Parts: sequence; structure tokens; C-alpha cells
Amino acid sequence: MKINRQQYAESYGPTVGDQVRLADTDLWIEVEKDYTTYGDEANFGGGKVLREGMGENGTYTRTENVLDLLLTNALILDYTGIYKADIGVKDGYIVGIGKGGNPDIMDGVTPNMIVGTATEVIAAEGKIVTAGGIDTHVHFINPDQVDVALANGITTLFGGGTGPAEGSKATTVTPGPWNIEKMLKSTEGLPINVGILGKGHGSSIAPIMEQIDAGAAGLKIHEDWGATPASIDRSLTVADEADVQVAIHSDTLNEAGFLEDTLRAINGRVIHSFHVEGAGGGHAPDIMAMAGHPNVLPSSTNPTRPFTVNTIDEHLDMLMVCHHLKQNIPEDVAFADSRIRPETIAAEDILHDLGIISMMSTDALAMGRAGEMVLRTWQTADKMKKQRGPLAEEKNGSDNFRAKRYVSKYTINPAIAQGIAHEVGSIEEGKFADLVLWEPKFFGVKADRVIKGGIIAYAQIGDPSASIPTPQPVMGRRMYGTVGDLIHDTNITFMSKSSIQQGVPAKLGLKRRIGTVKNCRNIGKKDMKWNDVTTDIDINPETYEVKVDGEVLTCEPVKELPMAQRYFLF
Amino acid sequence: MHLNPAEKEKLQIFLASELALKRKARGLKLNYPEAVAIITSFIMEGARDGKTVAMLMEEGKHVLTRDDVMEGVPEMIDDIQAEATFPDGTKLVTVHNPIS
Amino acid sequence: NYIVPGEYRVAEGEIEINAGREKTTIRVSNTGDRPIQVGSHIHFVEVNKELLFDRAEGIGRRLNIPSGTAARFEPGEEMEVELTELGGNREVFGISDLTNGSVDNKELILQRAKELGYKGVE
Ligand code: NI
Ligand code: NI
Ligand SMILES: [O-]
Repeated sequence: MKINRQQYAESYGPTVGDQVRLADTDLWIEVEKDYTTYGDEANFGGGKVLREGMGENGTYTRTENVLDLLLTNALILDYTGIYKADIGVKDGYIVGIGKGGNPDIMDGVTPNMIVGTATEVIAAEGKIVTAGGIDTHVHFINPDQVDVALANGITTLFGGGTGPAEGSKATTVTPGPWNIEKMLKSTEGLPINVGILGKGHGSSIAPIMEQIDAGAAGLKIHEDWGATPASIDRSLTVADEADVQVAIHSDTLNEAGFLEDTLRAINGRVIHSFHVEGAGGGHAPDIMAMAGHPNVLPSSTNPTRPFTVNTIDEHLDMLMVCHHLKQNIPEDVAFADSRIRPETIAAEDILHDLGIISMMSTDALAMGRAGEMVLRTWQTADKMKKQRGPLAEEKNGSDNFRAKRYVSKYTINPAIAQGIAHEVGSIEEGKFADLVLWEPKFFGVKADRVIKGGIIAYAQIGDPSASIPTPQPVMGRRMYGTVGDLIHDTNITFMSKSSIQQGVPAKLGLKRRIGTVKNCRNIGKKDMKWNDVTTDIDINPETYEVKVDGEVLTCEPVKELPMAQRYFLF
Repeated sequence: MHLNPAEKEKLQIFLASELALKRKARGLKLNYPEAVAIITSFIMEGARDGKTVAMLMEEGKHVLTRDDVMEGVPEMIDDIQAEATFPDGTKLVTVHNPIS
Repeated sequence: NYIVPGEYRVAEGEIEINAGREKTTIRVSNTGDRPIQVGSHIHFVEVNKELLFDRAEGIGRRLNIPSGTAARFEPGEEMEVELTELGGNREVFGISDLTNGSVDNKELILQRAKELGYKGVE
């Protein structure tokens, strides 16, 4: 019979044409299409449809297309689009996007999504489901930061470091075979996908290759170790021979050469740039031109994003503290002026808005906060929507295009950059099961349910002593997927092809699923989704002005922003 | 003292409640987490006093008014449920739309 | 300009369930004592014995009510209900173990029904 839209949305979820607002921001997502058919919606509970002899099948065994887990009536939002559908995962792999139910009594059920006796049901009605966020700048300094990362729907930490060490604090590297083997062995206890980056400096091919053959997944070229052009050349040779990605922390003192010298040293190859904006480091002041090349993949760290009325002072103070800068020497003042430059941040706002920068990262505990990458990404999105207004591709008064572009910056684009695209990074069949379920009113603050490999790993859950799970205090707790030996099965540890073939996991006794990094040196800025624009970036050496397409880019810092004290205790 | 983990967990609720009370007494508008803390702490204290479940539910809706909290917070909380040791055992107290 | 997170602004229109299918209306009476709840997608011949209706028509059909919702029958209370077809493969198994196969062989279903004492068989 006739059903009013409001009741249907309240009981099942939004339909075609409905708009949902992401937290306190001013962003509305409109459901483009829908795969389920009205009247055949599947839900669980007492007296519901999913029962033996009903929309739940009861004859087929596990092998005959019977699923192992299904999220019902979820609202998928990925670079492929935004639509409401049902998610079906089996053996820890996403196997079906569509509608789930018994084809015996329902119509239009996708053949691979048969639900039977050996299935689990999770009701994601009125919840936003996103792929696990990918972090590319993590300084491994504290083992309790994995929980903070998990609280924001981050399932892949890609970095180096051996704890509270001097080099580990300064740079994200894992120098040598011994240290990288120790880190790989210690990786067993972390309930997260992990990738390890080794030191990418030296004067010979063999010492650099020894790290890749030991189990490294990439290379980092940090300034404090010495970013000489010879080191860049050696690292690039090792990389394209071994098919791994290289991350560059460009020189800031210009002691070994200007930006053009490094640009010639890379020689038109494919490289990944860390903190391309330049607050965290880089060639003062024209580093940001790397955002314009058609062969360099850009990125950004969080503490500068977005532009508020307090970034400059805190950044100056942390530069004062970490590097032991003093106010009795004017060289430190000159360094601060030449590093922290507000015009470049005001430009980076628009370049993030315009799709010039394709990714976004954290640089955890290294002038960057681990647990607010998605938070700050969506804050920047809302601020840019408020200031620069609607984009040119908007239709019917909806923000689908902006949402897709900004959600591509921390889920899929880093996966393309690091070469791990074919296992993780998006909701797509054949990929691993790393999903994050948010409530619409909490989207971007606290992940409601983080599931890795088909088993729920993290959840905002209440007191354990109550008869029901909701009663206060609700807090983030690790579920059964991060205890016992189950942690070894729901996690993927990424590893180079050459070091995988050498039986490194067997020698080390690795037990987690081993991931292979491939298809990394064949890509560029032309392959990123919605963020594939390359142009000329002009940096004025004196006025520090930024000009793009013959136009100056700047924006005014805001005093108040959403995604803020309304949610956090402090 | 002999504390099961439950008491150690509710002590955090009490701490958040007293912090929220200090913030409110200063003259600020509360946001969602500490408003939840105040409501649940009032529920727990009223249960410890010796009130019944029905009267606790009734007075749970008249502790915070909608102009003591941040803008739009009243829509955060559909209901609040808590575990409280009444004079005749532990019980679950649930109050719907506590702020209006 | 009141702000509410997660709020929806639904469009104008109405959602129809079970589009393009034949609709029937029957009379159901409960002759028992305990109240009976009946789901939406549950097949309508394998329903409780004490239900009284035209069981012959209620073969290969289900309740035309929104999914997850249920119909309630008080003791000695009768009401009119709406039924629609069961689409897809039209094979049904299990439940009360009366059909255990296709729905086109109504003779076997009715024979088993009157053998086991199901009320309303005709
Ligand atoms: Ni760096
Ligand atoms: Ni770093
Ligand atoms: O960094």
C-alpha cells in the first residue's frame, strides 16, 4: 500500500531523492540510485523476514553461494557513487553489492548473495558505511595510538619508527634489516593493517636494496638524514627495479641545492610527496610547485587544515619547542618566517577544494595529530563549501560531487599511490572487508562500528555489566576481533614482492595474511579519481603570493567551525 | 574496597559529571557528552537516595532545560539509560527525550 | 537556520510496495484463545491451525503489509487482510512442513492440511 516517505526513511533508511546531513556541517548527500526493491526490504529481529523458510534460505550449505556476513540496508558512499544497498562478505572478502535474500520467495536477488544458515546479519539501517581510511604518514612512536587511529575508521597505517626514539620521532623510517625484522615481529599485536617504510638514503644500490629484500613496503627520503640528489637517484633506481613507492621529505635548508636540482634528480619519474604544502618541511618557499607536475602525487598533513585564526601561533610555538629554537638569535626568526607562511595555507585551502592535491594524511606525533584526519578533512570540505560556494558540477541542490572528491582523498587515492589498490581502499567486490559504520549525526567524530575481515574489531559500546549494550558510559572498546589468535586472521601486513618470494614471513614466523604491493611505478597524477588536474603553480619568492591560472589564491580564516566543541568533552 | 570493574567504570561517569557541573556553574552552555554525564549522574544519585524507578523516570525529564545546552544538542539524545543499585538490587533506568 | 545533524529532507512523492501484482482481500477469524501475531513475508498457508479463513485461496500468497510489520489477532476477533503473490522462483520449503516444494501442486498441500487437522481447509 501507500507508504509515506518519512516513515519509510525512519524505519528502513533514505531512498532515492533523500538528502542526509553529515553531522553539524552544512553538507547534504543525495542518494543517486538504489538497488533494493520496495516491499522486499530485508531486516532482522523478532518476527522479521530473515528466518528459516522465509527470506533466509535453509537448504544450501556454505559452498553453494551462502554468505558469511551481510550488512542490510546500508548507505554506501564511495568514489563510485552514493547509493543505498546491501553488502555481502564471505571469507573476509567483499563478494556482493546488491540486495540479499532468498531468491525462492523474493524477486531480483543477485545470484551470488544467497543468505542461508551459516550467515551473520548486521542491521545498518540509517547508518553511513565507508571503506577503511588509509593513512600514509604514521610515525610509530606509541602502541596506544592504534586505538586512536581505529576510533576514526582508519584501517591501514603506513609508516616507520621503533617507538620513542630520536630518529623515530624525527622521521618515519625503519633503518636496516634487524630493526625492520623486529618491527615486523612486533606487528603481530597491532589490530590494524600495517605497512613498513625503510630508510631510503645511501651511496650504493646494495644497502638500500637490502631493506626492500627484508620486507619493506616503500622508502622515505627525509631531510634530516640528508636528501642529496645522489641519494634520490639511488633510491629511485632501487624503487623502479623493485616496484615500490618512494616518499620524499624535501630539503628545507637548500644546503645541497634548490628545488630545480631535486626536480632534475627525480628525472620525470613517479614519486610521492610528503606535506607538499610545506609547513612540515620542504624547499622554502617554492616547494608547493610539486602539486602541479603530472608525475608527482601530492599529499597534506592535518594540523594546517583548515585555516583558522589559531594555526600560526601554535605552529610557531611547536617549531620553537621541537627544534630548540631561541629568541636571542634572528636566524630562528627568519626560519620561522620562511617556513610558516599564511598565504600558502590560504592557497592550499583552494587547491584542496579544486582537486589539485589528491590525498591527505596525518604525520602522527610528528607535528600532526593521528586521530583527526577524517575530522579535519571534512572540516576543510565544509569551510571551503561555505567560502567558495557550490562547485560547477553540482545539480539539483546536492553536494554529491564535493562529497565524492573529498572522500577520495583518504580512502582510494592513497591506495592508488601506494599500489595496494587491488585489496583495499574501496567498497568493491574482490576487495578485503574493512568497513566503517557511522551514525549520520556522528559522521566524522566517533566511528560507531569498525569491522575488519568480516569480524567486528572496534565499537562504541556501553557498560559490560548491563543486561543490554546501550547504557552509559558508551566508550570505544575493541571487540572480539582483536583478542586471542583471531587478530592474525583479520589483518593484512603488506610486503614487497621480492621479499615475499624470499620466504621472509616463513623465516620470521609471520602469521597474519601477507599483502603484495604491485602496480606502483606505472601510475601518475592522471589516474587519481576526481583529483587528476595538473597545472602551473607559481610561488613568488618575495611576496610569497600564490598564482594559479593567472589568479591569486587566498582565503580568510574563520573564527568558528563545526565538527568541534559541540561533540568533544574538552 | 573490593571493586568489580563496573564501579571503576562508573567512577569515570562521576568524574565527567562533576566536571560538567563545574562548567555549568561557571556559566557556559553544555555540549552533548557532559549533558549526558549530568543526566546519568543525577539518575544514579537519585537511585542511591532511594527513589523508585517510575519517579526517577518522571524527574529525569526536568533536570536540564533546552536553553542550558548548546544549540541543537536537544536532538542528540533520544533517550538515556543507566545501571543503578536501588535498595533492592541493580536496575536499568531509561528516560526518553530528557531535554525539552 | 536551526541546525540538526543527520536530519533528512525527503522529497515529494509516495513509495508503493509490491508494484504490478494482483491484490486479494480475505476474511481471517481467530477461533483460539491466545493472541496470534503474524509477520509480513511468512507464507499464508502454513499459519497456525486455529486461524479460520479460505485456506484454498491462501496458497502461494503473503501479506501485503510493509516488511517487518505484523498483524495482530485477538481471541475471537476477525478482520479483513490483503494478500499478494510470492514472486521469484515460487518454491517454498520448511516453515510448518506442508508444501516442501513448488506452489503449483496445491492438491498435495490441501491433502496434508486436512490430514493434519488444519482448520479452514475446503
Ligand atoms: Ni616529513
Ligand atoms: Ni613525518
Ligand atoms: O613528516
